[PDB]
Amino acid sequence: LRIIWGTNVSIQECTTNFRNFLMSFKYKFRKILDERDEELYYIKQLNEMR
Amino acid sequence: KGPKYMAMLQKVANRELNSVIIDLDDILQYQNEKFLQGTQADDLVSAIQQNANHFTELFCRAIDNLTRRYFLYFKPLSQNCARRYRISSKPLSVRQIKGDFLGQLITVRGIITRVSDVKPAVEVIAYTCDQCGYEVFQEVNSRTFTPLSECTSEECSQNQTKGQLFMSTRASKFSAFQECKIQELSQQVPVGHIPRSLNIHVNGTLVRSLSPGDIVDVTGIFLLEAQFVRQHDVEERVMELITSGDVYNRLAKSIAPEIYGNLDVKKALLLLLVGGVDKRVGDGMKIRGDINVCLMGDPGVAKSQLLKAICKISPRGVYTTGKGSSGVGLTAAVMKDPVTDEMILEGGALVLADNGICCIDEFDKMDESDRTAIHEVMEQQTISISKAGINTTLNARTSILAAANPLYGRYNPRLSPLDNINLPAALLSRFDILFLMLDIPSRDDDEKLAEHVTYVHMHNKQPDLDFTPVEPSKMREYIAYAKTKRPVMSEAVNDYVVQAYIRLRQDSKDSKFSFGQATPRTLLGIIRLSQALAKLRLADMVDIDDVEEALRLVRVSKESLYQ
Repeated sequence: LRIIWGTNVSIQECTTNFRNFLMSFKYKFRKILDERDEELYYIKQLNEMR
Repeated sequence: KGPKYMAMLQKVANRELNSVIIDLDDILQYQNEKFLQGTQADDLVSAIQQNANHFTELFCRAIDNLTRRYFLYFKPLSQNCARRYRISSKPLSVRQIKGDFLGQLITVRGIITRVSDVKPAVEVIAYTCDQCGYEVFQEVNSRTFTPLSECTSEECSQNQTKGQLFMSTRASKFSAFQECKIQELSQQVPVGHIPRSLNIHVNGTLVRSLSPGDIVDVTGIFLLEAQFVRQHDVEERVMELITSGDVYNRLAKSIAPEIYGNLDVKKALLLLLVGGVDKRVGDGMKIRGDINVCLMGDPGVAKSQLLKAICKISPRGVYTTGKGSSGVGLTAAVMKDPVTDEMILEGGALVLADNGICCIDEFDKMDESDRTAIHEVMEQQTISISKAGINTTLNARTSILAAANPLYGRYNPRLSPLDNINLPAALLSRFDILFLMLDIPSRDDDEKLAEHVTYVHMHNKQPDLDFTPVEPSKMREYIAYAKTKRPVMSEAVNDYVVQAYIRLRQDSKDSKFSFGQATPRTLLGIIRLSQALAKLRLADMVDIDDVEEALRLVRVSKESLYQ
């Protein structure tokens, strides 16, 4: 458990959850952020820009 | 709720506020509760008053029993809590400082002319290292400091290596610092002396409680580190002035008795310093409730004496001039501060005299830059600027008294008054009352002026008439008591006002002795003078007697040209 002084951010845990969000995200804000087809919203853009 | 200080600690634990206010009234009540139960008091109010800088760092740890989420501040007890149970909070002048009060809590009363912008001043400097990880914190106290490049950690002392340190602008604690210049009050300064200034250094949440152009009571320690700010026998003295009969004429002939006659000009000066009624429509439009009087005359009669007597009797009266530093003495200019590296604004003569009489001697000797700023506060109540450095809107409610002379010194009967007066139509069209104080040599009337000046030069006493001249405090109290009155016009005076206005407009709308025309601002000034006449009679209503006096006043103000 690595803790920077005055910071509540761990490196490896945030690294793993950022990778878990980046490998799996399919329009969840359209389902639970409000009351208002696609697949791999971040894999396609990252595979397109390279 | 219940224990209010613990509830305030719960509120700061809920993270909704950042300011802590401690009063001495709770301290006095806790001292009374401890003294009535036979316990030892061990006085706090005689110990908080001296050295509050040690107490704000000592009681803060007791509340706590770098990580300061809140800000601690104090406030003193009032005089009502001082007379009860039988000082510490007296209204102090800056001439009443004595030198030895450096470290007492003082409550100073005064106007504020110079204010600065809110700036972040650091309190503790945070340094971070990558070699050890122990972030260090140093505390600054002065205006300047030096960077601690050498490592003073607990791991680099027992080491050969002394690796580089960096600064953090995020972990460092800052404070909203602001400097201000408090000035001495006008009637509290002694005879002949000038109102000197003093510096107040504020920090934290009090940083936006000081807007310039106001009167304030500042309570703080004297190093000035402010803690709390606020802003704003007699009946026998007003009833004995009322009961003598003919209150208006007595108050007219009482002020400035060292001159001869001119009861009408100085009667309108009485209505000028009483002010009138400020009207608000409540829909985003404010009209003036003020009068502005011109004194155009030839030399020989006294002009500076009436002006000096009006500024000496009325509070916040500031004497001005035509040339000199007047261009910067009517607007806010910019200058470099000699105590710190910043630019500050210097205020003119219209900002220290906020609510009162602003007088101008030698009105035709000024320039266009003075006239464009005088006409702007003459029309409405706010100063607007568009130069580089400040772009604010300054509130100002002043009454303009002006003293002027014609083009060739004295008057000219072969010349028209539009050609005799060099001022443009928009300037005197806004001027509701212009007094043509013209001197005419005579055989009988000149002897009374000569007898009066030899009588006042023989001794300081006034002529033996069956009337006593009233002192400044009594009519100052009468003006302050009459200013709270709000008169309402009736319908019977309304039908006289509209008929006189229709007849005056038709008569005004173009020859040799003519000057100007009838405007609606003159009708509003007639309404304001009628309100001032009803305010001087302390009535809630406006009768028919005020309008017939005001029309007689405005017609005899121009009737002296035929002599």
